[PDB]
Amino acid sequence: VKLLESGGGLVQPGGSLKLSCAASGFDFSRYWMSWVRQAPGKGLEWIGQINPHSSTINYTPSLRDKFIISRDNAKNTLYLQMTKVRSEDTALYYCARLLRYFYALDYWGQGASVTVSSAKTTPPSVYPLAPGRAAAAASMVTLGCLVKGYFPEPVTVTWNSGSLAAGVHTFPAVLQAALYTLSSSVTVPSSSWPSETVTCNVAHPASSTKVDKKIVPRAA
Amino acid sequence: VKLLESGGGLVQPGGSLKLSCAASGFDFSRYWMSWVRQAPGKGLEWIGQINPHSSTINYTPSLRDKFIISRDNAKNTLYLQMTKVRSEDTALYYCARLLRYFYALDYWGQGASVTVSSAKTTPPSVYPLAPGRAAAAASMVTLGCLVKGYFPEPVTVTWNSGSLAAGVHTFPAVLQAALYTLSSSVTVPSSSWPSETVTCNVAHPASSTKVDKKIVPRAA
Amino acid sequence: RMVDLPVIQPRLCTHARWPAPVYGLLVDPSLPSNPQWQNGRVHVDGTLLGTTPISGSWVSCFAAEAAYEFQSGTGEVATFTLIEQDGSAYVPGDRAAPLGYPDFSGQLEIEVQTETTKTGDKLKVTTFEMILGPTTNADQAPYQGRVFASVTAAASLDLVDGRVRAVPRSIYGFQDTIPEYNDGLLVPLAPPIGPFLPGEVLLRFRTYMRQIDTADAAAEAIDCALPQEFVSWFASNAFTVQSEALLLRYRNTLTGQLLFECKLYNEGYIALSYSGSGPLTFPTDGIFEVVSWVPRLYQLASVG
Amino acid sequence: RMVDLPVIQPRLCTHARWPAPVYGLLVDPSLPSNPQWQNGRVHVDGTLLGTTPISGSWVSCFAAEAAYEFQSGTGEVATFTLIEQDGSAYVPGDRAAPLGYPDFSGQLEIEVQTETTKTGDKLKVTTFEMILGPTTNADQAPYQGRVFASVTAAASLDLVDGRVRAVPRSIYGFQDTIPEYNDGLLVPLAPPIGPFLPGEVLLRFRTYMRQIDTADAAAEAIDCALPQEFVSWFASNAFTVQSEALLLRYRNTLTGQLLFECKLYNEGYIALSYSGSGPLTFPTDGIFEVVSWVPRLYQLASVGS
Amino acid sequence: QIVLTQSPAIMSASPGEKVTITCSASSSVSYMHWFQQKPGTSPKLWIYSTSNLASGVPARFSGSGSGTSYSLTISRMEAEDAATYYCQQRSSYPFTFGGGTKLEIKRADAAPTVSIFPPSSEQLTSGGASVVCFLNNFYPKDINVKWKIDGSERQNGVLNSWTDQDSKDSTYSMSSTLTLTKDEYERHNSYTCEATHKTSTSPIVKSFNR
Amino acid sequence: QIVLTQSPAIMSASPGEKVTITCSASSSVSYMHWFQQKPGTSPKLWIYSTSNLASGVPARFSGSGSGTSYSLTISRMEAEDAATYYCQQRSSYPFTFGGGTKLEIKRADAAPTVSIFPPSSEQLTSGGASVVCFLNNFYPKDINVKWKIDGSERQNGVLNSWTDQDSKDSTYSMSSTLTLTKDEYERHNSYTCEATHKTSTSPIVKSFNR
Repeated sequence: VKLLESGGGLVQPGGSLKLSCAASGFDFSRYWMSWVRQAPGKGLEWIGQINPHSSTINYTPSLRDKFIISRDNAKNTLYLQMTKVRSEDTALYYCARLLRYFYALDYWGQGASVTVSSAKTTPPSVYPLAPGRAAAAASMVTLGCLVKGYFPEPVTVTWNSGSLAAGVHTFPAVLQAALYTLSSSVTVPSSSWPSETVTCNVAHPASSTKVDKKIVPRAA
Repeated sequence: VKLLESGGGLVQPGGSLKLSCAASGFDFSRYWMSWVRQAPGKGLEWIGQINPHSSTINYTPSLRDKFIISRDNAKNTLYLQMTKVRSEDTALYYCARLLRYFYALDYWGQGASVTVSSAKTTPPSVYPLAPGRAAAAASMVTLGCLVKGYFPEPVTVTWNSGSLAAGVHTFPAVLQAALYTLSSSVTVPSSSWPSETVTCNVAHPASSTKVDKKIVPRAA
Repeated sequence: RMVDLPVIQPRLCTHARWPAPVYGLLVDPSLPSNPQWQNGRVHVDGTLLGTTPISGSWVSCFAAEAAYEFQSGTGEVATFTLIEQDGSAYVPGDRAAPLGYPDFSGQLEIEVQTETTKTGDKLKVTTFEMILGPTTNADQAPYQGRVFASVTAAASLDLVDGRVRAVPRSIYGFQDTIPEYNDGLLVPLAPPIGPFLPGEVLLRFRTYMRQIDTADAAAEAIDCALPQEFVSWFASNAFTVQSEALLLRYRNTLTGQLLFECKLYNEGYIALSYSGSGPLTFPTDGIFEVVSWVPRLYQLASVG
Repeated sequence: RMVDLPVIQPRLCTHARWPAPVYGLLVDPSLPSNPQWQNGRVHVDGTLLGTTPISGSWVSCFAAEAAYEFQSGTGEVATFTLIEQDGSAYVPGDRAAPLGYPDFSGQLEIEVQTETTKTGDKLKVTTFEMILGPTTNADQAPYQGRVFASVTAAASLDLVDGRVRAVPRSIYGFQDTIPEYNDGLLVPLAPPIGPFLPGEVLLRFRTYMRQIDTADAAAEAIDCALPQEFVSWFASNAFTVQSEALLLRYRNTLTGQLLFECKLYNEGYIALSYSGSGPLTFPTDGIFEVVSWVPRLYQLASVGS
Repeated sequence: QIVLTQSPAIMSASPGEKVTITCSASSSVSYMHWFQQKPGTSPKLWIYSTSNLASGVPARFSGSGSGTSYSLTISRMEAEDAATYYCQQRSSYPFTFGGGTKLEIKRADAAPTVSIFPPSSEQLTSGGASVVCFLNNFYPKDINVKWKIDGSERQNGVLNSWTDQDSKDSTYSMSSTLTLTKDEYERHNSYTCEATHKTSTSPIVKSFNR
Repeated sequence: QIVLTQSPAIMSASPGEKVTITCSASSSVSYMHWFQQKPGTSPKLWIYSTSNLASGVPARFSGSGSGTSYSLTISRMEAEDAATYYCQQRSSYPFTFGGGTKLEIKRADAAPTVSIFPPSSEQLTSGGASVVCFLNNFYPKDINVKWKIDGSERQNGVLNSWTDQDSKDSTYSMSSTLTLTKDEYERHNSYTCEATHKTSTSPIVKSFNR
């Protein structure tokens, strides 16, 4: 009763892509299937539905001519095909195991992330957060790691490699026409720094750049 | 009871193309359909067949994973889809209106010419056929027009624009890894040349180069 | 030696013109009063007017031989040559069809398979579609033994052939009126249902077909004159009538009350008397009872 | 007052366990000779044993009410609820099923539509598929009034519900042996078919079903004890017997010759004598004829090979 | 082609209370469904046919309504009932989901802890003014932060990034920065990021002039 | 996976004669079909189920055979029976077409009319030796043409292009040329193209030494 996807990545406007939603743990040659998408932010959206025999296939009225749904009972998989993809059609794509009498899309997969792009991936230009504090009364210190100028999502940032949860904050990314940015925050008492220093772990999977920031309080 | 095709042209190795066989004059939503191909030279070859409901679709065992057949009853057309096209798969493509009890592919379309290519089209470097005759007894003269170095097929060569059939010969083209060549021949009596000269009409549709050769007997 | 009727609730009987059980029971002074049906007809003597078969399964089913051709022209069609369903050949006679042949104008949707002969055979099925109504686009004429059934937007490239057996499954644009039995000529038919005294309404056993339309369904009601048990009872017993009529009484069995007084005439129907306008039904748990022969002109008892 | 049979050629009769007319007629010693059939049974007295219905169209067709749920299976199996075809509800009793219910294991393929009541209604049809043989984890139980039918990998997304009707259309892996009527417990059934005298091999009217298999069809032979016209005849006449047998003569129709002598016992079957090794068929255009009563053991005029 | 409307878009409450959520209709329908998507997770079926409970839901919830207006109500809220809820109709047409509403915890307010980080040596040699301004653990969402550029409002190059309500403390956070080169970093030596919230008319400030 | 073989590949005859064409089988089959493709035209159904005639064929043709060997025969040939004929089997498997055979007119032989065209001013300034050699109206197909390069055989840069049997005169043609630069065009001043045919042991020549 477990699904999966593949094919998520990068495409250019006008391109084409083949998402492959695989299934396991049930009679995949007996149930209808469907696809629905969620743009980052806005609510859900229906794509269509395909029966087992491929006999009838229902698409939403708009954007029919850009999507081709099909399946394969032998290899036990499902294929979605995008043609002449535009820029507005980036989102998450889910494949649901629709049900017979009460329609009731019940079991959903994991998620296929599809994003149109022009520039190729670049590694982040990581920087530390130099604590510019002064004659103040902040006993503790809440500081971290700035990770700016990378592409594309996602990143894994942590400290001491997933072994510290003493008030860590990771702020989701955001783009302005160029690349991605994200910050990092963590609370630490004055007794634990700069006595036992802390490490900013940054992980870029696609470019496979796997670097660290071992920060020190600046003297200016 | 008349068909047609579209989509014939040029593609590069690994590319993809969508042939559109349209129909007219009968209930297109009731009959099976099929596609068969003829490489230049060798005999016919079966591709597959598709029923009206798209329920079942039979492909030849080989080259299944490269062809996607489908149709549309509303717009009343048929689509063939080639993916990851190779170099060996250039031919003519026909769409037949297969029949029910005795299988009997009966009504065929016109023809879709599909050719893989690398270089882009170029106009012919047309030349005349200078009659290099001498102290001989040839009363008549059989001469013409050499059309070499063009791409791709076809060409329309004639004389006086389709108004002369006094023994004209047009020899089909042939390539050697670069471009196309063809000759021209026509019989003319000594009383009709160089008295009433004759014109080599050459017509390249794709490049739309539409030129003439008005030949004269050389003096060397 | 005196006539008797089957002690069976009318809600527990097969039908005559379409193989599905009986649901309703009603008189009607509005509908065409003079039907000319040709299925479910029988003399209380015990002979079989019209094309009435004996079984129930033999209704609206024809056997034939299947053979195609491609000149038409109207689509991929088929030509059947009727033969009697038992196996014996068919030679034209007085009845206007083989035994058990549909007699309602419309457009059926038959299901056809291979006539079985012995164990281990191979069978194939299709789903044709046949017009019966007064539409002389194709030369529809069973009298000679020739019908033209089309093929639907089916599957199964491999069609069927040989000796087949057709059983109906649908209807479309139903219309209760005899088809074109011959191509426009005449044929020896069963006479109409007449005559009737002033203030007369037949009794009709009503069933429910399934009338296909554009991507939906809807039931449509077709009548008859007698359920199939009466046919297969009379046609076997072969009593001897006395005069002209035979008076009955619709008698409930839970209590023993009375519901009307219907005259079983001699030519195979059950008249009543009812002076209203709209259609009025009855319950379907009664049991008929033979009482006594009478004359035809016997005055009735007005029900309401 | 004297008993009698219909004057009807057996090739012109309905059947008892599958709605399709009779084709053959044959005796057989090889096959199992102790069938415990239910459909198509009747006392020449006039009662109705087993689940034998009255009409012809009431054979292996159950009404029900539909309702679904999504917890297990999975299938998207439906869940019916048996009621009697007429419309009145059904409470358990002596018979092991509602009227007119299949009595042969295997895997049916029903066709279900919406019960009709008046014109202009709206209908929906589907095609389920159930199991009747001894199969677990989907415990089948008509006696209580509860069946479990799967759904086929086909047209869907607007199933049926409400009041349905289930005519059969096919078979798979046929196996002539009574299903599991209750979940394994006992139910009040009809007795075996017997007993029999050295030199006894029941007479079997035989029709042909349609047996689905891997992408092909194949006819299949199924039997009964009497055609359905006999049931509709006896159950309506209610004669009165004398001892146990009733000797007949299967008379041809054109010539007038003879083809066997068959001891129509009182408990509803037509025995015979035949001491061969293989099967044996008979023509199917003759007529039956009452001749006399007798005792049980009235010696036989063996018509062999 | 039916379009639905969910109202209100965002609304909160505190445990033990009863809340209602309405998903209206632009035309006559006959059924609705409800889904629950906690952040970073595929949605899940919650309530089908307007009145039934899915596989594995606590019996607190409640679905009702009929005609052209349906609504979902809890009896008593909880800390595990914070996620976006979507209404879908399987009535007649190409299916449609609602706009979707949110439902989160209500906690007594708090005050930010403003931080500052002027450009570091890495950021100095980068070539631009990469200044940031943190906050932390306050309530509720409604809050503004203004970089007081020597007492002026620079509404250019403002890149903000909120967070979501935690589960351990159920209060928000924030962050921001400024995309800018040294063109003004040389002009002056003082900046600010003025945090203004409902907490009071007094904005909490951390002004650096290093 | 059945493969078929058509025999013979190419064969001709003269009107009034009877010809036969066999399409054998590599395995047991049960039916065959026949198609007729005149050059520059989509094929057409001719004979289906091994024994029947299509819509609009003259009744000359004849289909027969059974088992694993079928054949097509005409009674009397004609001038409208010149085209490639294909056999297809709709028996059991992915369908297959035969190799296909040809059938053309037989005419009493003739002799070529050799021509020559040395490079023209256009072809001279082109930069290579664009020499050609025509023929015309001879019979039958079997013929060779050799450029006698001062009495030698140059089998390099030979580009040939036959034609098909005409309908007005039912005799063939030919053509050719030579892809070559001036590297040898300057070496000598004489060339040839020796036409050798069945007509006689004497090859007809047109040798130019301009």
